[PDB]
Amino acid sequence: GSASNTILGDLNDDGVVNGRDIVMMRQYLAGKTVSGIDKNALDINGDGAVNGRDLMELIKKVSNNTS
Ligand SMILES: [Ca+2]
Ligand SMILES: [Ca+2]
Repeated sequence: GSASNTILGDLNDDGVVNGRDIVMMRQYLAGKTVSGIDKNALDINGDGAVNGRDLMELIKKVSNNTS
């Protein structure tokens, strides 16, 4: 996580909402154990669960800023 604790939208913890986060999203969503993920950063919509809603939020972030 960056300067907050966790950075929602930045799953690979690089400080930016990018297409690499999509990868990490999809890993955990598929049920993979993602080494080097910020597992808390996946809950982008802030519901407490890592779901496709967050994926859609991620797509929102990444489409806007950097893919
Ligand atoms: Ca990122
Ligand atoms: Ca969520």
